Amino acid sequence: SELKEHYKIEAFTPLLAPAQEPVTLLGQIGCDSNGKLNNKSVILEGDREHSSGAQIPVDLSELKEYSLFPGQVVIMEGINTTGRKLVATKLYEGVPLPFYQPTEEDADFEQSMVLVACGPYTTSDSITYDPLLDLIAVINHDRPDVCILFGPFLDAKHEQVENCLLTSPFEDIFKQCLRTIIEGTRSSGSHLVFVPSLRDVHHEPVYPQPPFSYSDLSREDKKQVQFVSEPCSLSINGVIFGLTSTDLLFHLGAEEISSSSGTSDRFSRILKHILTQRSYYPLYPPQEDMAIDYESFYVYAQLPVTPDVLIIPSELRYFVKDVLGCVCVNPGRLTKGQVGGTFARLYLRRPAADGAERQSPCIAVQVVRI
Amino acid sequence: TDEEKYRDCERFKCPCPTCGTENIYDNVFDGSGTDMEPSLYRCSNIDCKASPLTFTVQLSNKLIMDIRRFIKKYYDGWLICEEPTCRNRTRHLPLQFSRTGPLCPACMKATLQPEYSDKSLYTQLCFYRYIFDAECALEKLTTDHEKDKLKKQFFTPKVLQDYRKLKNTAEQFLSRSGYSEVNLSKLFA
Amino acid sequence: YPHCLQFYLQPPSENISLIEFENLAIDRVKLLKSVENLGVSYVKGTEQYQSKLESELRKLKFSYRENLEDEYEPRRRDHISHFILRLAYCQSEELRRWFIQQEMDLLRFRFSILPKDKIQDFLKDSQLQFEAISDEEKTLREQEIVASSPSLSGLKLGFESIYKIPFADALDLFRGRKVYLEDGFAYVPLKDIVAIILNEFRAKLSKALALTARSLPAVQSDERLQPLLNHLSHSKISLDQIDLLSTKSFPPCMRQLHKALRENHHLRHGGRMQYGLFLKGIGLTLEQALQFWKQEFIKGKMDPDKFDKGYSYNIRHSFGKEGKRTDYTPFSCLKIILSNPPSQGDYHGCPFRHSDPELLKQKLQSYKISPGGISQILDLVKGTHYQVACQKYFEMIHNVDDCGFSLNHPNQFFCESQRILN
DNA sequence: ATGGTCGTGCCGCCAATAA
Ligand code: SF4
Ligand SMILES: [Mg+2]
Ligand SMILES: [Zn+2]
Ligand SMILES: [Zn+2]
Repeated sequence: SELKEHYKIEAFTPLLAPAQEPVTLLGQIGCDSNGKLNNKSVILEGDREHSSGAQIPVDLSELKEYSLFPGQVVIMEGINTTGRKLVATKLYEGVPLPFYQPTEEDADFEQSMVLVACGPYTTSDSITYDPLLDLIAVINHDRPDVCILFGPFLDAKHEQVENCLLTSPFEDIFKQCLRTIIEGTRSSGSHLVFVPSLRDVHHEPVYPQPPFSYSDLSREDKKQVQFVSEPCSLSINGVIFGLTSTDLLFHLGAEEISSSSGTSDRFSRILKHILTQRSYYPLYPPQEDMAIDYESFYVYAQLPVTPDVLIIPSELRYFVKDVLGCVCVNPGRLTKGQVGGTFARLYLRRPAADGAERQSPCIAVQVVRI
Repeated sequence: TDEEKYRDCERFKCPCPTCGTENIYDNVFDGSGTDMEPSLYRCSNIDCKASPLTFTVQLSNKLIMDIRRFIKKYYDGWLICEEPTCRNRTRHLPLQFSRTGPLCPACMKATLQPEYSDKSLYTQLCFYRYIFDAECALEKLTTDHEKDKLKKQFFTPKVLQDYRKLKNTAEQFLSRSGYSEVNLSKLFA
Repeated sequence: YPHCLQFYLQPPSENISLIEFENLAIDRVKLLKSVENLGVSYVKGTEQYQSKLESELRKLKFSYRENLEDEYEPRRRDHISHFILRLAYCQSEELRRWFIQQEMDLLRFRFSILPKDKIQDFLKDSQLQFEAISDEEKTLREQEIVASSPSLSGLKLGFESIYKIPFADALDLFRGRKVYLEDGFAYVPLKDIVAIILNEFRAKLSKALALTARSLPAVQSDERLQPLLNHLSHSKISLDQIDLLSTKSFPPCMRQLHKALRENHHLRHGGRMQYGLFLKGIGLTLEQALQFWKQEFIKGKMDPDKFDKGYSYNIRHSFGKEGKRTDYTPFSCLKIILSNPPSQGDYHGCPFRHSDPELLKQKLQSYKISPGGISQILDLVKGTHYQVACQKYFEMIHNVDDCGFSLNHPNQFFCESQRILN
């Protein structure tokens, strides 16, 4: 409906209704088998109001440019004469939601720093947590303003986790991991935002994941330690940061097709697709191993407004890019097996309200390896 | 009965931290009559002198992995065709629904059923809760004298505390997330 | 807000645990059943009736007199209990009237206990639109009201207040010329307002019950609520020990038939004939046989007319009281083994023959049969030696080395068992 | 004061054989 109002489309057509004249269809892209999606096997599954949940194959031969992944909601213009196959003629571009409107109070603030680190915080064969230790040292030396720590603090793929060779419960392992940072960052005085990850073995394996539970916090610590669920959209100094721990880049780009491969930017097009589908996880169906509860997916996994900065850790290469006027940052993991990873630090201020509309508050980003 | 309800449940397995021999926990106690001793008292290996009750951390940790495996298996969403001739197994949930439920995409006349029903998950969770619930295991005895004899010989306050720790490890998952909650609004409105 | 009496509308929206879900239903059933006993054994005006009913209401944590503020818990209890019980007693027409009569009686009791002066606000809190009259208005129309009064003796207009109602709502009164009508408004004594309140409650209760029954198939889809919707009306030789004999003296076949009748509240034709003839064999007469069958079939939510014109003829004929008047002998074990093989939906036949070992094993297990005896019985069954296996079953359940007889008839089984047991 | 074949709703009647 939002895309219909944006593009001023008169009406939609059911999938099963034949039509010689070109018509516009509304549906979701999907695959007809359990294998990898290909251009030949793309099907469109319609809405229940119009198509009563039907599915028809689509032909992309007559389409100049396209980029499709399962679970994407688009409006497809094409011809469906026999009522069993739809041939494309034009594919509508996704329309992102308008940016957040800054208030007059947000424009009176000063320079702000956001340091971002993502798990794991140890090498893949040792438990000394030395990457966590020198990360805390870097935090102390930096004296930043906000410190966003993503999971997995206790990785579900660490070989000692599944061999049950430890002498302490992961519940207690959570307490020592917390108090490590807690007494390591007291001198810095920076706010701490701990966001869980789906790889947190000790916590509830539900996407979205609830905020962590911890009671051993002093009065000073409660003013500096804040627990935020995963995923979430947090306003830091009037800037909407989209915090997510899922490797959404690997969720999407691993099962997405495109028409151009010579000169095209991949990470940018996945980021655009994420920003245009108005959800934290458009992929339907997901891969083999990740649990999502759909009941709260509709109410806790959508974009209220388009976030000004996206923080999307991934196992792929680190990158900071401006897509659709939004600065997306991918610092990756702090530790990658036996080779070190990267973290990020971002500058943010609110410029003058007047100007050429769009003005990115986060002018500067710097991803540095730990 | 409890025996028939938990027959299909997978038995909880956990290696011994000392000797490595796999143990068996199918009930709170093992044996019958006078030799009805707790399953957590001694290791299954005869030569092993280490008490599994001491290794409560490892037992709870292995329970954690087992329950995570089960819940991920449930959320996998695997569906199976009811027709013996079709036996269609798909991960994608079709939007074509019949009166009973989803309609198979391979054969046009059949109802897809979940591979792991919610009843199976709840029964497995209840079995895990019951195998470490000494409170209901002690009241099951018909004689108070035998109950006191078994309580004062092994069920020390520390032993009861460890059993309650296992029960609370189960109850953390069984407490808020559930199935026993019935919404009256959906039932009436 | 006056949580001590309430017209039941606006269904709730809270969520509860299933244990409380069953506890509320059983408590409401118990209270509503005891209302029957109180209304039958006593009369509606004695102090003992009020005392017993209010004591029981106190016992089961249910709302009563409004003088002590925050009894929110009893309010919630009653509100949930009525709606949860609406689903069960809306199926059969023999239960809807039973529900309505006793709920109206309970509302009458709750109405009689309101002290004197909180009644006015309640009438506005139930969407009734009634009114009272001041003392000067009462004195103005005193003669008119007492003249318009019913056969109520005396001219004394007592302290009982007079209520002012729209005329259309007083149809049962002004039709008989028993009230006063002025400017399209009826004036009634406080005694008669109870009748109109209950009469107006009855129609809404019946409408709600009807509208719930037709949209109740959607609720049966839930597998956790099936026991509740079907077991709220469940539960020389006499009637009150046969169940015990099912565990003690019956052979496995007839025990299986009795279990089927106890659980499913119905039986097919073969099981009916077999069990009825055996039950004649043990010694029952016609009267208690009819009692037993009708009691076991009414619990299937069928009215007695259907049973009387359907099965009574066959039951009577089984004993030889119609037709040629021929009395029959209970089935011999050979015909049970060889004649009329069972099918799907049927529970008759010999378990030692028709039941596969993959089911016969747990059939023995559920009856506390020793594993060695189980193996011996399975070996005997594999050898097609059924009677000796049944004899071995008898010995194992009777704790004797040898029975001392040759078995060819279940009635012989029962008589031999009762020879030693009694 | 044509033939036969098919289904639907009311009733009454029967099987059984140790000890
Ligand atoms: S052998 Fe005869 S008496 Fe025994 S269970 Fe079978 S039918 Fe019944
Ligand atoms: Mg019949
Ligand atoms: Zn051992
Ligand atoms: Zn099929």
